[PDB]
Amino acid sequence: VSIEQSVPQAQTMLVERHLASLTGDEARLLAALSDGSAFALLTLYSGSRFSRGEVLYRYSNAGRAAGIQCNDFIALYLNHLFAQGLVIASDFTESLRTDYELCEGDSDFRKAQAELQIHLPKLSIRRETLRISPLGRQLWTLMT
Amino acid sequence: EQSVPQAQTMLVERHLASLTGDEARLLAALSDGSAFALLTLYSGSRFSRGEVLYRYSNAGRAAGIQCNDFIALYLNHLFAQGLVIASDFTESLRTDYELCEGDSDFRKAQAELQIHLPKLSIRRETLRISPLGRQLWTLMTT
Amino acid sequence: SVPQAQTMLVERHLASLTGDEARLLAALSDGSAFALLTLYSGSRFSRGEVLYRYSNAGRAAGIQCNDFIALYLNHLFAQGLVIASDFTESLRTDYELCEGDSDFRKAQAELQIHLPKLSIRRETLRISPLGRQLWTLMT
Repeated sequence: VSIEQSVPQAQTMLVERHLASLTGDEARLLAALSDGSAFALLTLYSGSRFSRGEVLYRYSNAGRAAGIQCNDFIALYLNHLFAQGLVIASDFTESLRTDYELCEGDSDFRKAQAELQIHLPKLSIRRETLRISPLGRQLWTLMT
Repeated sequence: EQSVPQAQTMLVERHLASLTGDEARLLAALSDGSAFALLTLYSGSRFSRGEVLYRYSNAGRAAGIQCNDFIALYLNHLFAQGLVIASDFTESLRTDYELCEGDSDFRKAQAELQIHLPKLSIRRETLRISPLGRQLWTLMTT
Repeated sequence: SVPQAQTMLVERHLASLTGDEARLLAALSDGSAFALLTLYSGSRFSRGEVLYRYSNAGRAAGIQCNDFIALYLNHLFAQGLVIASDFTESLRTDYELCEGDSDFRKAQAELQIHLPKLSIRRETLRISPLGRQLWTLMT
């Protein structure tokens, strides 16, 4: 028998694996989403608005309010938060119009879009809304 | 500089090392060839499903799950790690899909999601080990 | 001085990216494009999600263990570091070759049992903007 050091509970493993493993910037983004706040999201889809196909790239200005260190990595951060099931995308929010415009004007986003258009000629921007997912909320609650 | 044995160890580690007891047991069951009921919530309707928003299974004791509270989290992880697939509806899982659809946690997740995604749809699916899951299992058991 | 946030991100990948995946990213970062076969769900009521991907980038990319190509592709796509574009006429022979490879046909046969409308898409593997950015950070 060897139990002096404790094997962690499922709960603990879940929060270590999905939240403690986040980079500080990712964690700050999730924090900003945790009270239900919604942010502007631009999603690049492989096809046009009459046949969207798959999600290729995501961009937001939520990093600014969230206080992230390196806003240059926002698309990388969002890819991870989505891949991990921690956030969701929903439809356009009229009140975020100004934010979409700020995002669409960003030079890094425009660069990414131009790279993707070379080979995906029908690529389209879709204005969406970023929120915490049920799974992200469940994990957040376990952690707190 | 990385050797082949180190690549293999890194692959096994990165996909399999963080599993809970429940997940390790479920994956073992799936590696035997067993399949279980899966209920998936999609952001769009049946002709344009969009993105996966939530997955639920009543796998329970038969799959070795102690903590039914975390089944959506476990499925989320196992899919993210490429370890499992969702195949089509299986008739023989009929009564399990009914159990899933009745479940309280499932229904709550659905209602939350519906607030902001009103075209949301439910699909009955079948959870099985993926080809990558099978390869990794074998690499791991060497 | 490198920003903290950059170090954290780079370290994540240094701990999880294999030599072979690193070499594959590098080949792609040059602008190289490879044959990709994608098995996906062919039911009109599914999202048509990817079930398996295969390529013969192989020696071209400097892959030491071609046994692991499907695992590498799964990881590179999950991490958003590569994209799949349309069929490239130039790669026709490569597509024919991939379609006949053992590992591909085995995965295909496994999946076919349970996914009778299993479909195959011939596509082209390229780096994504995220892949360019990360690979630049890491190098």
